[PDB]
Amino acid sequence: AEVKGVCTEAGMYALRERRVHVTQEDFEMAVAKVMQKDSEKNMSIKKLWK
Amino acid sequence: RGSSAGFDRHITIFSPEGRLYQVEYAFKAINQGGLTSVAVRGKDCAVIVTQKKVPDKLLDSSTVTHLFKITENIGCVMTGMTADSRSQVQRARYEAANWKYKYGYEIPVDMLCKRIADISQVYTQNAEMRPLGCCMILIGIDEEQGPQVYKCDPAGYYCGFKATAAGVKQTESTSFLEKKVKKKFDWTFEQTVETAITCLSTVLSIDFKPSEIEVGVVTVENPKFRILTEAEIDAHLVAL
Amino acid sequence: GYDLSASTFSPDGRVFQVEYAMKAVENSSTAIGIRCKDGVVFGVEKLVLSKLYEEGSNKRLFNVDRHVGMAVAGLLADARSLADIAREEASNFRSNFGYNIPLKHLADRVAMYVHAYTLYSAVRPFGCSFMLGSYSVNDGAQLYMIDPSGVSYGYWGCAIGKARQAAKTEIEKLQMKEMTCRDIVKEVAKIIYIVHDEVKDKAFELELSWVGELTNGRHEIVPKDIREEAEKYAKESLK
Amino acid sequence: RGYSFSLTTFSPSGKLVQIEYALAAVAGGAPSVGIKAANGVVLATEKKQKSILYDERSVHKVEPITKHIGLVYSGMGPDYRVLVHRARKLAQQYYLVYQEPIPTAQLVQRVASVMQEYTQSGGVRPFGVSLLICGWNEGRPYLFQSDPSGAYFAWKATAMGKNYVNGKTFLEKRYNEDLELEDAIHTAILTLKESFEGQMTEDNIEVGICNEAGFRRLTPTEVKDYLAA
Amino acid sequence: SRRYDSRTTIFSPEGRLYQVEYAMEAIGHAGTCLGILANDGVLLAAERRNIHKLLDEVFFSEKIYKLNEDMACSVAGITSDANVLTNELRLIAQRYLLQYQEPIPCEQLVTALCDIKQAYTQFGGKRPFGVSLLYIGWDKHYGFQLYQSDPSGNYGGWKATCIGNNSAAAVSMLKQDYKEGEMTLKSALALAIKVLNKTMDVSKLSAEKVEIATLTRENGKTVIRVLKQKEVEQLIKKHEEEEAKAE
Amino acid sequence: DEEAVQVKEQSILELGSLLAKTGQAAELGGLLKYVRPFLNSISKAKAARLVRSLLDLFLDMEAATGQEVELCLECIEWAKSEKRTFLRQALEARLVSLYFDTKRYQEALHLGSQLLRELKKMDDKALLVEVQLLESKTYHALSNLPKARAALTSARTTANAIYCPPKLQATLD
Amino acid sequence: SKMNLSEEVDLEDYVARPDKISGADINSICQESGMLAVRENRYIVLAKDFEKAYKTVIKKDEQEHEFYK
Amino acid sequence: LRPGRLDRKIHIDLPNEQARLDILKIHAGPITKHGEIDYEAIVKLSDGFNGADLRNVCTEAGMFAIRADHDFVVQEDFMKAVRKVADSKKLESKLDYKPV
Repeated sequence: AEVKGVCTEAGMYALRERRVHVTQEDFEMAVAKVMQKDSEKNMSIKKLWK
Repeated sequence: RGSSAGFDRHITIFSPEGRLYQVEYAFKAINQGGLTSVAVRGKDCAVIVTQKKVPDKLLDSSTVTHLFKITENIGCVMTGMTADSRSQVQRARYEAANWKYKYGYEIPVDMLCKRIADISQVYTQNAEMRPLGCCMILIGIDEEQGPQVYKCDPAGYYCGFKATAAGVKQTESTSFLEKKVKKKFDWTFEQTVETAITCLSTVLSIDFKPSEIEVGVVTVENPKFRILTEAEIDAHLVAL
Repeated sequence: GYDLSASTFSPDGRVFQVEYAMKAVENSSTAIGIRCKDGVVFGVEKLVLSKLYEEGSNKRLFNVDRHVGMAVAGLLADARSLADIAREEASNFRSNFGYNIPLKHLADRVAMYVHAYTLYSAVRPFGCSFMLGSYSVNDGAQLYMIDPSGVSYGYWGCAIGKARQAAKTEIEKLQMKEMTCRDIVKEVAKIIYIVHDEVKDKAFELELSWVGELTNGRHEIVPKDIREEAEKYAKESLK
Repeated sequence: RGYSFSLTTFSPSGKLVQIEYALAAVAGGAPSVGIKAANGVVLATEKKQKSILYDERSVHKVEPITKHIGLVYSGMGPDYRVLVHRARKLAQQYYLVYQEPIPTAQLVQRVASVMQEYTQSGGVRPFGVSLLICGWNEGRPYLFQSDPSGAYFAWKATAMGKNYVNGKTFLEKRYNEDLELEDAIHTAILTLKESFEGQMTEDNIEVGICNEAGFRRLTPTEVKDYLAA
Repeated sequence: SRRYDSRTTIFSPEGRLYQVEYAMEAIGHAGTCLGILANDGVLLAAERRNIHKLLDEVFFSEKIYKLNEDMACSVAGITSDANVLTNELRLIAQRYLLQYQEPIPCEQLVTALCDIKQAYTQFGGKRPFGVSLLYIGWDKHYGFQLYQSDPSGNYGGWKATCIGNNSAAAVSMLKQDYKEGEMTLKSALALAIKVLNKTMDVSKLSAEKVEIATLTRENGKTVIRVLKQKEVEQLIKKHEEEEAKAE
Repeated sequence: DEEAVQVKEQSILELGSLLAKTGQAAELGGLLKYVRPFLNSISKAKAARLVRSLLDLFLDMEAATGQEVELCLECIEWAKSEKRTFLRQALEARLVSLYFDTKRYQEALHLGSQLLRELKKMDDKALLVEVQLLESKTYHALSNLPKARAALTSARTTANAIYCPPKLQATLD
Repeated sequence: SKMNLSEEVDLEDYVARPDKISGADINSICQESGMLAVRENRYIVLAKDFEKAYKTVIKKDEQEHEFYK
Repeated sequence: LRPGRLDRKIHIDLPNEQARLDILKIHAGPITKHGEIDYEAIVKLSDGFNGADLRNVCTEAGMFAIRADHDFVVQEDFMKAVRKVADSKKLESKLDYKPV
């Protein structure tokens, strides 16, 4: 699901850039955001367990 | 967070979350008396003040108290269960006497508090017995350390303080005193006796009379612990 | 399951077994102690379970030393064991420090002995409350009390037993400060009769005692004639 | 009399559960750190009192055992006091028999062996503390850890207590075997800082060192100077 | 108090000691241990679990223990109970030596320790020791030896064994590839490297996630050694080369 | 003479502060060359404080006296000799900043990139965003718009996982 | 921004505090501050008013007995 | 409990000594009384009570007064009332809950 989300996120960022194409820089930023939110969810679950 | 595994709430053993519930409840019993005390450290004087509740006119008011002398120089307040308080006071007196017998000089406050807290730690490790439900505060003059104010609790914590409160109203009094110590110095004269009385009066909202509190003092000029009488207490009460 | 041993606190910071033991002490009859200028006066209501017992069966006043008295209420086995322990403390004190035990010190030692029975699982709290009272030229008249929790507090007047509240409301009126044992005795009988309930219990015979300047500092059973006159005055007051 | 039966017992999965809970308590305490420099060994913990009314000098967490070996903890306080006392006693017994300062490896072994006894003995519960010991024996630094289970581990650099996993990641990033004492103590001060929740005043942290000169706590003025950087 | 008693020393309704069963269940997760008795040596091959870049190197070993001049043992289970048992074993050896001025034979020793353990699981109310032992030694009665112990107190001489994680698999190959009486020390070490490489499925022998011991007789006296890094890695390179040529 | 040493270090610190306030750059440099043998009379940690504070005070002003490059090179060499590393890293970062101020574009890159490598090897974040921002500014000076933008984006990312002081936030924006 | 908020108040102090506070609370602090102001019959807000507001809205959880840590 | 819906969380705890005196005075007003009535004594025997308990002290005081078949409340009936209602309190479980 993470690797499915990174695709849609990167496409949408490229769209905000106002282009027809996604870029490697855009993909990097999307994957950073998606993985950051994934780790945030994991640590939130851990805190809830705490 | 609040799991239970077996007898973790019946004997002093760890809970799944690394918690000793019996020690926690014991702390909860310190408030079963319904009393509070405060201690304040001055520049050349250390003071301990406490409530004194005469439930009715059949008790002998001279006997009900919570101030005791461990030595001639070190005096303490006891708060919480009364029988446990007496037991701990007896153990303290014996320990101080033994210190002077063995080592040839009177016992430092901090070291007495350490011995007593160690006793309580043994009480909170072994499971045959239960932790005592009382807390101490000690005061006296050190030779080269100035006035000392120290307290101990059921779990075994013996932190030394600049101004302290123990009892039902621990948090309100501690807040007030923290603010004062923030202001200039947390009282810097023998009229630190007024700050403690004010703290108790504000927290409990009482407007004390002469016959509803008992004080003890230690001065650098007069190291011997002294238990303020009713006339002196009334004088200080009028002062404010 | 928080009330099976004295080695466990309730979640709200209570030792229940002690509370139950102290509850037991409110099923036994009423005892009274009043301190005055001259000395102390104990008076106990002794219920007669059956007509077949002797007079003086299960006396509920004891002598722990030649100057000290002891009133009890609750389990009698615990009362007698604690009487033994107080006697032992007094004898040891005399043999060690060479003089009659000051009463406060005896109260402290006995109370510590009781309190030590309210910490462990291996033993159970005593089911008895008791009051010590002595008199000496130096220390004057004293009257103390120790409850199952092991708390010792001095008293100007107290009542340990079933009808403790009624007596307490009654003892508060004497102004005992400014009388002597001789009138305190009549008062004590008066109260013990005012508190007694004739609907529930059948009948009783008083046990009275004192220690004061009239005994040279000896605790001893109040003499027969004075006891009878006191009983008669109490009877009249209960018109 | 006293209970004569063990209170830690094996579970169906073969795990001594009470030890696990003691470890939980340790993981829920204050942070701690220790590094082994090439020419010294540094310990450092956090001593954030609860109000302005606590005397920072009233008690200390970094405590010595002899002139050349000392220890700090993270966990419960009273247990740490007991273990400090036992360690000092065992050190003095070793000195009395052998007339030589006790080596750190042996003192750790002995204190740990004392820690095992309470996992199996009757009517007792495990210590809720982990210690780190530092020594300078045989011209050589030593850093050990000891946990409630009675197990010890030699460490090149470690960090235990609350948020200890992230601390161990940090230290894994910042270890360099050729490190020097001042840099090591600086790196430690940082690691505590990685999670602290406030400003690290001179009166909210402790440190202790060991070298040829001897294990010795750092005075607060020294601490402020080092914290300068 | 009977309320809190655990009854760690009482029979179950089918005559099986449960605390013992759980104790043996703990061992099946600690490091694997291997025994191989050669015709000219004995060898212990356990796995180094303390695999972190921030641990320090200390002592001559981490799982192998000397007990006499002529005896050594390796442990699987709890580390602390391991230390307690090792100390008692050392004491037993020295007590025999003091009484007889002869090194303690190997079954002398193993049965003394197991007797302590058994007694411990018979009466007392404690938890049993969660440790299983492997030993190695030489004595003038039976030569090179390889014993094993369990939380129950039972032991056994093994020409090849495995106590600990993946014990079934290791003993399965050890049955498939053991030449009874036809093994040199070198061949036994190679067999150990192979079996362990199987068992430590996590990666391959890193020459650092392993411990090896050898007990030999040299110049009339026993010599105990723990293989260094260079020789271990060389052995592993030889093993991979042999397997490659084989394929 | 420990009290004398404390008095002397306090006096030098105060005098350096006063000179930096007055802008006596030549006097500041002479003073810095004066305390050079002082290393053997002060703690390594407080020698570090003193040298770093004095260098910052001198560099706070933009007086192009010309000793900035040589002073920084000498200070970095002293740090290397003293095995300071972290302070050595801060000094190198500031030196590359100065090299940027002193219209030196190509050369300052290689040392800056070496800093980025050494520092990725470790994981300092504030310094890393700083050096990445400076490298982006250098690429903007050389007009390498695409690489400059890439560096700026990387620095932005690095800043996201860390709280930014106000100065740093302003410079980033 | 809609306050009278004398220049004395330094909000950086209140924001700095390591206290996990939700946006709705951040509006009760600013509201209770003016509330106290009106109680004392002012139309300005002093540092003390704000301090009391923040101590009112953010009551800190029951301090774990310090024999942990 | 969010501070946009329930802005103020007012605590209303058990009366303190002076407050106890106030409530006792407020409830004991309309009674028909004889002799001195030292509310300090009741305030001292009424630890842990609440407003209802002191109202009940007054009600029970009058109940006792009628039980004697007088036409007034004297001090001793107040003392009996306070001690009684102190006896009944052993059933209530004293503890408080906070919004956390």
